[PDB]
Amino acid sequence: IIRRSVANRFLVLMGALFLSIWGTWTIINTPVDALPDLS
Amino acid sequence: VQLKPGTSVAFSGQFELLERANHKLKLMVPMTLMIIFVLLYLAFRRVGEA
Repeated sequence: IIRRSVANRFLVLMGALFLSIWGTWTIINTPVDALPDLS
Repeated sequence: VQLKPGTSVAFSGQFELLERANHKLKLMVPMTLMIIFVLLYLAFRRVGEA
């Protein structure tokens, strides 16, 4: 069910690179805090 | 130029927004170009053609 997925390894690599870059970006730009509003 | 107690200085103008705009596109234009590569060799399945 994933044989068609391994036959295009290059697309998977490009998608993984895009995802890694997007994740690094959102992590660099995500707001961080501690004990958020809970009252 | 000395400063008097109770005085502040700041800068502004069009230039400011530019410092962002270029940066922003300088961050995205590459990725867009990559979106071309991945989508280009789908008809050829080889990098040389793209």
